[PDB]
Amino acid sequence: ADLTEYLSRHYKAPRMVLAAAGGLEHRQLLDLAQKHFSGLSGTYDEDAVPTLTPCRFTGSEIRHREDGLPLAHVAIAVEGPGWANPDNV
Amino acid sequence: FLPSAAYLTHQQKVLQLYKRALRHLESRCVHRDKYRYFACLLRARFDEHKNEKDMVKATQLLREAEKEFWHGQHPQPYIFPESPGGTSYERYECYKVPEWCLDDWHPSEKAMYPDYFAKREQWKKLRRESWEREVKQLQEETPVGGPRTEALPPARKQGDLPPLWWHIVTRPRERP
Amino acid sequence: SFPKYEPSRLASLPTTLDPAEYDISSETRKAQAERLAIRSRLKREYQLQYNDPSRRGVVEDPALIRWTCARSANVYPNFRPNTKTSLLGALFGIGPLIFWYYVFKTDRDRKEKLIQEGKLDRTFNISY
Amino acid sequence: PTLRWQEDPEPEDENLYEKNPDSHGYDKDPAVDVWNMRVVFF
Amino acid sequence: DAPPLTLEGIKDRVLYVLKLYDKIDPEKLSVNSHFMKDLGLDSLDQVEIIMAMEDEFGFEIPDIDAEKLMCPQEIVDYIADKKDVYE
Repeated sequence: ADLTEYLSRHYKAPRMVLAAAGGLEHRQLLDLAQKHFSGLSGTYDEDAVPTLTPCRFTGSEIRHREDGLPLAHVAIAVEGPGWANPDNV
Repeated sequence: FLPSAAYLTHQQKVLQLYKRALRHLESRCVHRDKYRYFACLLRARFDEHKNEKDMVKATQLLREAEKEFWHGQHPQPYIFPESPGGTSYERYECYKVPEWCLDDWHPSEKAMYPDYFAKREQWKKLRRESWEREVKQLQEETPVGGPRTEALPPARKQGDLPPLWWHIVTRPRERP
Repeated sequence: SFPKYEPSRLASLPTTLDPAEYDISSETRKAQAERLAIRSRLKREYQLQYNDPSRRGVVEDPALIRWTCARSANVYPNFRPNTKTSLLGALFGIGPLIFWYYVFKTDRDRKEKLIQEGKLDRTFNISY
Repeated sequence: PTLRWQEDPEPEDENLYEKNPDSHGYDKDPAVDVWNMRVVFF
Repeated sequence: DAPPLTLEGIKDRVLYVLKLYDKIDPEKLSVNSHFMKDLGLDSLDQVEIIMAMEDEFGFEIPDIDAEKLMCPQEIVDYIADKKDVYE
């Protein structure tokens, strides 16, 4: 049931992207996409649209002490830049 | 939160936002023709991306639309004088006497109005005539154990009146 | 384009910018479906007991009766005197009483001292 | 399988009207009704 | 305060202010003819029509009832329910 609801809720046509690269023609891929992927989906079930709410970079620490290991792993991270800004560059 | 549907759809929600923004622009804008100009500008803003079906981008735009509505709404909306909050809002609810009463009168004062009480007697006989069998059987046969809606079906079966009509047919005139 | 409209204890948050009415899950619509089922059954029994011509008294609303017995006399069971209950009790009862006691002793001692001076403005002060 | 009782759902909520439409507030005997209105309103 | 109302007079007024609005045709505009199905104009201008009737007759109609007018005869039904337009 839950896998059914997940499949119906997310694997939907306006959020999926058929990408191809290599020795092929955009004519031919448009043709084959029209022959196969047409009539896939496009309408949500009960108007249950998922949406990205923004998230909160809290800033904190967790240490998992386990001395029966030969090496120690450390990660330290700071704020997110996102995607759009040239701060990414 | 509505009688028939369990919830309002997104097209319905976009439509109610449209009617609210248009109403408050009426309230904002005097002289009525510059109102007409700004209303078609608003309709143009809804024409800018009307033909897109990215439902998640649609609800993103709907959230920003609610923000831009609340930014520039009007303090006292021009509401009509029968609306909720209006100038009347059941003004004459004073003069709206229910019709289960009027029969606790005196037989002299009842004999002052003959024909209306004779026709009221045959109305009441119409009520008690087809109250039990047809109405109660259509409400205990055609619904499910859980009713799951509130619109009741009409009496398409054979004969008399559609079920449970007394306090809905017999409401007052709203201006006596 | 807005300061995003913080709510308060009074300024209620309207249904537009919830934004919980956007990330609709399965149990949200299941809850709205069952909630409409509840309102449907209650209006069904209400309209059944509301359009009866044999009906004489009131429709005998059970939930108002239930809330009346809740607010009136089902306060006291249950109740245990806790830290919060007792401290707020001894504050709200004895506090303002002892406050008014101090202010009345203050004004009465000032008045008795001033009339024991001999110079109260009793130029004529008959109706005591 | 459980009743705990034997009495009727009581009573019929008899409003004093619809049987003596000229009556005053109390019981249906129409002579003493006039006597009561007499004795208080004199 | 004496407005007189009747059936066919208000049917005339509703039909008249639908005829005055421009982007419909005055040819095939029956008393009971649809809005979306046959004239073909969309939902948004339909609610602008509902706005016109509200701005003419002096009372708002609700959004619960705004879904379901769809032709001028059903509009005259709902307004005659509002003002109790019978003798």
